[PDB]
Amino acid sequence: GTVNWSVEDIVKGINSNNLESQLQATQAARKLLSREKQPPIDNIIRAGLIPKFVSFLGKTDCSPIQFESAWALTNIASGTSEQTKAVVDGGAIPAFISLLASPHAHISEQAVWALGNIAGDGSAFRDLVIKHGAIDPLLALLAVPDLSTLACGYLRNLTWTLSNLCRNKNPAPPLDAVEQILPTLVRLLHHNDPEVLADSCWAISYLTDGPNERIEMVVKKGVVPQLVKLLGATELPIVTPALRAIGNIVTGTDEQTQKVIDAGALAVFPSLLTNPKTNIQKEATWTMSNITAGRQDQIQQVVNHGLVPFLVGVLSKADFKTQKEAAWAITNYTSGGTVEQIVYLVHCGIIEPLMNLLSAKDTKIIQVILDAISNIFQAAEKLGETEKLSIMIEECGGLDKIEALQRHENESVYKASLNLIEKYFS
Amino acid sequence: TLGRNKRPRL
Repeated sequence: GTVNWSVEDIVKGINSNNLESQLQATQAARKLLSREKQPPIDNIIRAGLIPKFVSFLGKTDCSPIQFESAWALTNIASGTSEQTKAVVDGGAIPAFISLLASPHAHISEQAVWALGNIAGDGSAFRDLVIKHGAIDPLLALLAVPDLSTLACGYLRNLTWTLSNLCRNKNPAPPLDAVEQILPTLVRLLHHNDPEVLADSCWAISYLTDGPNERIEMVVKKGVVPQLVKLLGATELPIVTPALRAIGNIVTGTDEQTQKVIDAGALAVFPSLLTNPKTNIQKEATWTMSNITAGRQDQIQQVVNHGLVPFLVGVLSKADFKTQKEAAWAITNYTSGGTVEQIVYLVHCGIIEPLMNLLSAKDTKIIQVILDAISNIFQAAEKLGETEKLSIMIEECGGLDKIEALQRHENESVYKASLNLIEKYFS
Repeated sequence: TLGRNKRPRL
């Protein structure tokens, strides 16, 4: 019936004075736009069909054409920012928000989806969706005693669209919109479906990606323990956003970092720092670096959980970017730690993998490492054991690499190197 | 869904 029409036939049907002919043509458009290989989005836009679809969204008397037009417009809005803009410019936003009230759940769902694509374009369309009043009717759809009574596809779409209203920066979402949405995110974060949980963690990870005030809004809602629990999930689509959220939170104040520690996050990091997915290992090492930048009692909890040998491990062998995060974790540790903690770090074997990384072609990591070596030499000075440390660096081949760096290109490198040789290797 | 910012309905 409606399989593989031409754009010309769709146009002729939508321009007929016959609601049923329009409905068949609109469904044909939906099927064209639903095919996976090169949907003719631009031809549909050039044919002037968007204003027609938008008007069909408002035909309460004909719910099937509401659905078909909602689906067609959803897939146009899923394209480039220029294609999403065409949908917005046709007035789709208020029309989709009206459809959130629809008594047909498959139509309400499609309006949820479309608004997610529009909001997902970026900050401007996200805030415009919010200004048109989308948040109240979206949250109303979740005002049930038990989320389990909703179809899980429906619930996944809602969670995903909410996550897009939490997404993006410059600017971040309006504070009052974030406060409005957070209680529902907290509830969704306790729902058993893996996809809902993942999308909820993504939303939280967006909201914690910013200044300390934004982090605080989230931490104050009490979700850190649930995030730590989700950090231990077996589904990697859950672990990835949960870990990103935890990592964002520990970029905050030392008190916010402490709530991640108190919730038990450090117990999960033996697995995360050896995780076979390179992105998880990198994000976990980054997170560790922002914990070793904290107080001495927080460094001490990293020590107590046995995580220093795991940092030595990733420094010794991992993807290069992970190793660079490990280098940072060590430079922060040595910068803020006590003498005892630095002594312990050396006893765990940090020196050799640290030197081995001076061979790398990345001048920033060379700076980070040289800074770490100075910090350790300073702790040795305080113990009068500068010489044991010089001997240890020399035996593993580190001296060779440091003089090689006397004649390095970057100026910060060669001045830090010379200083080290002048002072400790005379 | 997950971290996709846009997605069509196939």
